Amino acid sequence: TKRIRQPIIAVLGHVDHGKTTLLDRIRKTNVAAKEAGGITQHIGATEVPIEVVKKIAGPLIKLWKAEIKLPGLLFIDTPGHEAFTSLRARGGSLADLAVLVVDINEGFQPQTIESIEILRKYRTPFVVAANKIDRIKGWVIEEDEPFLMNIKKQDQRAVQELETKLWELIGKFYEFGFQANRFDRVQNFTRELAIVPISAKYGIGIAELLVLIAGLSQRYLEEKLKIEVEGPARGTILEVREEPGLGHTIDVIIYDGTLHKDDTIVVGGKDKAIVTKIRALLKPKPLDEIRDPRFRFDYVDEVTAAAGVKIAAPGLEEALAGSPVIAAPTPEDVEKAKQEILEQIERVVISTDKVGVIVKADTLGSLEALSKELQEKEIPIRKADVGNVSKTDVMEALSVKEEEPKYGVILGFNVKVNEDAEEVAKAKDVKIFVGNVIYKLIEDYEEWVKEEEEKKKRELLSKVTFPGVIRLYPDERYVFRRSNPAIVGIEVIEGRIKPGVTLIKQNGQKVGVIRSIKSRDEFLQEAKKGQAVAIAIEGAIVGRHIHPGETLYVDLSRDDAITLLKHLRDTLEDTDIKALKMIAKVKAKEDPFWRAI
Ligand SMILES: Nc1nc2c(ncn2[C@@H]2O[C@H](COP(=O)(O)OP(=O)(O)O)[C@@H](O)[C@H]2O)c(=O)[nH]1
Repeated sequence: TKRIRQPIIAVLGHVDHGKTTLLDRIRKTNVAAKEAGGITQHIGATEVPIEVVKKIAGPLIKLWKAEIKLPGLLFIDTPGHEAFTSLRARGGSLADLAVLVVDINEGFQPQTIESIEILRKYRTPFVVAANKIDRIKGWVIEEDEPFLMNIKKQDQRAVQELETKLWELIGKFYEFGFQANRFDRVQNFTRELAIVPISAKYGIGIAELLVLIAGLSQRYLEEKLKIEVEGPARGTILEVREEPGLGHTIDVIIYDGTLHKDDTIVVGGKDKAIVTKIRALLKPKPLDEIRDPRFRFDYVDEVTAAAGVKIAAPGLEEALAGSPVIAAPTPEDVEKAKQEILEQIERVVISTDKVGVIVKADTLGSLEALSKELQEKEIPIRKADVGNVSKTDVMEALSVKEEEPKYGVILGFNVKVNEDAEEVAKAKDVKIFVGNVIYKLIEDYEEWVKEEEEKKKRELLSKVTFPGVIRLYPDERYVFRRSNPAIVGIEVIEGRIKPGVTLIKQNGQKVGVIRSIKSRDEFLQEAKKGQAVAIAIEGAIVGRHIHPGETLYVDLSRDDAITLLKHLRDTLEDTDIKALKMIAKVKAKEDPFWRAI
């Protein structure tokens, strides 16, 4: 029986930096060194036996200075952050070690920042791959050549560009508490971060990267890769499938023990534990035995150690991806597994009344990630729950909108908004944010905050009345209409004038409301000091209460005066104050508030 399993390796990195390309290159190095053998096929993963790793490296195996008793490496077929947030029954990432892929030319990017913080919160050891070193200007490319061999073909101009870009890499890594270095320059691999310049498109430096993966995983996970084949199986759901012929099945990576087609398992949902019995296990047939792409699967009796397997069983409809699968041989084992899963749900999901946002995600691991990314930026949270954005979320964000409009929003990560909820989100003006990555969904929300705050200022200026003094012309020649409405040529003495504003005399009597401001054939929305324009005044009649030559003042309220002097002070020019003080001397004869100008 087996002594030690293989480590489960995941691949992280920013989009287009070369995650899937590197995974593709490692499957290619499998066939070139396959050497007359069927390699254990997995559902959702690809195994690389150490016989391939050793012969691919050749004499470079000696760079690790320690024999590798591992049987192989199990690489996850789906890369990225979202795959990494799949967490075990013990809160840890199912990846035993990660590979951070960073484009050497593009450098550090948001998802690089995103993954590094996760790699530290999960305490996961990892290697950094400086990818795309072929786009270095003037680079000598040789297919499937180890990096230490390939660098000897380079000129000083190219090596300089590599050493310079590594320098910026290590600086960013040190800016996150990681001592980074080129791999052949690292002395202590447990106190330092190793960087392997690779070319995932041409296979340059893949030999050195696999040697570091195999070596590090052994010296970091010697003890817990030594699983007993015999123990019950513990796994993590990678995907939930409503298969056409197989019904509801879950794609799972088993990270501990042996799973049997007879086993009773406890499956993690979004709000409950699923106790069911396995009906059938399925794995891919040996690679040569495939003749129809529609029939690639065998019925298996047992899978053990690290294995990707498809589990067909009843009740898996409510199973949640990223949640654990726990085999339970006894009712006590069933009862304990139900506790660990619900304790995991109670620790992530939050339901409160505090004035905050509402967070919805696809899996538990990503829900905890975004909910704490918001806690980094000190954004309160009213609820975080796994599921699609329902109607009753919009109603809860509606109550938050009525309290603080800044937090009456919804943040959904990799989640589709319900049909019955999208109309409610527009009928109540509840902002919904849909995204696939965490950093952008926070930025889009924060960009919305800047928009809304600056709209709040715009609406305030539009609602306040500004001060202004005008004077009617004395000639009967500037009287264009004597009633309904009175249209008279004026000059604005001080401040500014605007339509909808009411006017008063020197004795503080309302004469009418300004219908429109007109200069030449044009219509204006305001007129500032020094402009001679014609204004229409509703309710006023020339000669009745207003007279040519008379000085008129914009009628202001105590609210308008307080707002300008204490909140909009930076918008008042010298003419605006003089207008305001001139109005206050008129309004002081009746209201002694204006004695404070
Ligand atoms: N020149 C060069 N291009 C690369 C390399 N690795 C990946 N690419 C290119 O990068 C593009 C997207 O990379 P991809 O692997 O899909 O990024 P991912 O989303 O992180 O998996 C592809 O068109 C590749 O051709 C490399 O080592 N050199």
